[PDB]
Amino acid sequence: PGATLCLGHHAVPNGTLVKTITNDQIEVTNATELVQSSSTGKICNNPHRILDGINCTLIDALLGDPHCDGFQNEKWDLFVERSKAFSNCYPYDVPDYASLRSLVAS
Amino acid sequence: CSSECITPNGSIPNDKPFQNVNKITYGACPKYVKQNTLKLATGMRNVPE
Amino acid sequence: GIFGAIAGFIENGWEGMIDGWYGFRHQNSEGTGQAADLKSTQAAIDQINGKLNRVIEKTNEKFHQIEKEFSEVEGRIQDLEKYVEDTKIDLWSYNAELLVALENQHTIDLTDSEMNKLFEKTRRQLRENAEDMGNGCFKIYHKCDNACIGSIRNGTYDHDVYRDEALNNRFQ
Amino acid sequence: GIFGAIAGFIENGWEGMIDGWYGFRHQNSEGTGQAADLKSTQAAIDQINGKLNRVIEKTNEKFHQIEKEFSEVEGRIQDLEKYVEDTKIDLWSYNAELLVALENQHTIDLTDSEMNKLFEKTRRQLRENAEDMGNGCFKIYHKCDNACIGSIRNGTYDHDVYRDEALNNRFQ
Amino acid sequence: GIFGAIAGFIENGWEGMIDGWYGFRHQNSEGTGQAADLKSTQAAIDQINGKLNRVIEKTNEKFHQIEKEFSEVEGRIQDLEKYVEDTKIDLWSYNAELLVALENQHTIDLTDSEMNKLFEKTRRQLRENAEDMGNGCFKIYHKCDNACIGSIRNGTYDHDVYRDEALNNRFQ
Ligand SMILES: *[C@@H]1O[C@H](CO)[C@@H](O[C@@H]2O[C@H](CO)[C@@H](O)[C@H](O)[C@H]2NC(C)=O)[C@H](O)[C@H]1NC(C)=O
Ligand SMILES: *[C@@H]1O[C@H](CO)[C@@H](O[C@@H]2O[C@H](CO)[C@@H](O)[C@H](O)[C@H]2NC(C)=O)[C@H](O)[C@H]1NC(C)=O
Ligand SMILES: *[C@@H]1O[C@H](CO)[C@@H](O)[C@H](O)[C@H]1NC(C)=O
Ligand SMILES: *[C@@H]1O[C@H](CO)[C@@H](O)[C@H](O)[C@H]1NC(C)=O
Ligand SMILES: *[C@@H]1O[C@H](CO)[C@@H](O)[C@H](O)[C@H]1NC(C)=O
Ligand SMILES: *[C@@H]1O[C@H](CO)[C@@H](O)[C@H](O)[C@H]1NC(C)=O
Repeated sequence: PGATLCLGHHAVPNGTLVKTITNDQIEVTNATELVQSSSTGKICNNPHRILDGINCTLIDALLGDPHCDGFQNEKWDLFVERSKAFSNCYPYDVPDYASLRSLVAS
Repeated sequence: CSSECITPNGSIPNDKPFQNVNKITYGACPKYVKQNTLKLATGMRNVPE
Repeated sequence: GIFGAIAGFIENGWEGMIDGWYGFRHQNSEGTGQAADLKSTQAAIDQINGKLNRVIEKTNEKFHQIEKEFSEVEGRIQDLEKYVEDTKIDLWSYNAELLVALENQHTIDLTDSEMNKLFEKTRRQLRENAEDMGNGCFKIYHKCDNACIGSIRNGTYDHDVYRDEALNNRFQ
Repeated sequence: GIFGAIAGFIENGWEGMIDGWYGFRHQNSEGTGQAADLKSTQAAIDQINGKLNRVIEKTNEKFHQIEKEFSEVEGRIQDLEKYVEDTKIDLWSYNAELLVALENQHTIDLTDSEMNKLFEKTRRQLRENAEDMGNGCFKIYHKCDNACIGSIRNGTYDHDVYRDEALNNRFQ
Repeated sequence: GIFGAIAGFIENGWEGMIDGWYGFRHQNSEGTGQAADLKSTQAAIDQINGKLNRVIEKTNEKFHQIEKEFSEVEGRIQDLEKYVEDTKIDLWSYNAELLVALENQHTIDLTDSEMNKLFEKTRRQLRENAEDMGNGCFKIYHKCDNACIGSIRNGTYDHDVYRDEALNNRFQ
């Protein structure tokens, strides 16, 4: 006449595999993903002020290429340059274009 | 919509510490890494019968 | 695990324990039953949450940076800009890999620890009234009904009450 | 801690132990007293000093570098110089954060270990002459005066001397 | 080590054990002998190999990069290129140093663990038929010939067979 007392721990039907120091794949009861790998596909207009350049590069809105006149005096947190942008004024070049676009953008 | 972190692919959530979406980012963003997945264990060893 | 309890001297886990991470199963005159141990479950969970809070923690905020994609071949300065970004990404990739691997090793070890702590706390409670059977189970050498089992789980089991009876059964 | 001694089965520490990190308190026919254990105190300290020497270790020496403050807007090349420094500082900031957190987890665990090692060494010394009472204390089932207690702390306690007496008291 | 077995309660290792990492030595009526324990040897080794596979793992592949040696003094842009490389090398140097130190601490601790797991598995097998003598050795209180010792190493030793005999010897 006596009893038995058993010590134990839970398991689950659906464990997941994780990586350790000594083991490339070992099974735990749960884990969480630490790498964001998907996007909704859209740029959110809050909380940063997004200015869509549409047909215009920053430099063209700067100089005032006529089709870019809508951008006069605009402010932005993030200026979005689209691949379909085009120039339509006097043909020009900017020495250190990258630097001018940088400092204005900033 | 509202989101702190922007990438050319669109906005991404920032609950996680890393991201595999784009090395280019604006705002409060997870740090960009080469791995597409890193799982952090949140329970003990699963040992069924 | 580093203590040898989970996936060690305890053969396997219990899918039927759905209200705690650690617990007791007993057999006695009235049958068999189970119960979760809250305080060890909470210990494991708290540590794991501590570790999550440290990691899910606020991402840094960066704004204007360098460019990382280029439409024309330029040479020296673009070589540098690319090498700089490629060097940062590799370093961060390494960090993330090491982090996850260290944390996971430690998570598996700490949960092993808790199982082992609970066992040892139990062994101590029973004193000379029980023997360790080697598989995580205690043979208890006295009549031990549901309340008695209950007192072992509450931590109010008074071994002196059962001592003459157990010693007598153990040594014959 | 991962062993369950400090902030576990030992309720609390002793502010009155001022000459060691670990030690014994006893109660017997002549009263009560305390003493530090030197060898476990030294073990904890040595490890901790090892870890300090590794960290307080010689800083690297750098001389001429890049500039890090700028009075004029310049564009591409200054963007790079800033991004380079900002990337290094974040990486080093991360390292320092991780280091301190790992070391601290390990420091708390190793000191827990030592407490637990000392206890186990003691349990082994006493053999069948004592029972573990669950709170870090041993009930000793024979008359054990100050010298006897002293021999337990020296490691020269001869359990066979007290065995017939203890077994008799333990089992009745 | 964090468990206190290797370089702890086991005085020293055995150069004569050449067919395993852990094992048993026995003394009985027929003499003395030794044998390796395969399953604990394999546990230590497997973990260590896991850790080697993670480290000896495929190096990254880089091709065209920046230049790192320079024959003329140029100023600002070369300052940057040098600072970039010097910053990466220091970060990687740090990583490599930390890695090796963490792994080594963990390697010494895990092998300590295994020794301790094997001991505890043995203590459990023998139940009330043996006492721990404090130095890693079990005094067994019954006649225990080579096959009996063999059953202890196989894990098929039936303590109930020897129990009346051992209890009688232990308590007198
Ligand atoms: C897997 O692990 C995570 C992290 O411990 C768990 O998710 C949390 O669960 C709580 C309580 O239900 C929620 O309130 C939290 O918001 C969750 N945190 C996170 C990080 O998402 C979850 O319990 C586990 N999943 C399963 C199926 O058990
Ligand atoms: C975000 O955008 C980048 C670049 O537009 C995408 O990366 C491309 O992935 C495809 C398929 O895997 C490759 O063939 C391309 O060469 C990649 N381009 C670059 C520049 O790396 C990426 O897939 C997008 N991310 C998500 C998850 O939508
Ligand atoms: C941009 O360019 C195309 C071609 O000129 C035109 O059809 C479209 O209306 C322009 N978009 C806007 C919004 O101005
Ligand atoms: C748990 O402890 C309480 C309070 O001391 C006691 O009333 C009860 O009997 C114990 N539980 C069981 C199931 O015996
Ligand atoms: C400590 O050991 C020494 C040397 O064997 C012995 O003389 C002494 O009795 C022991 N200490 C006490 C307080 O008994
Ligand atoms: C090991 O176990 C086997 C199989 O049960 C048994 O035949 C044998 O007696 C054991 N070994 C020794 C040396 O006794």
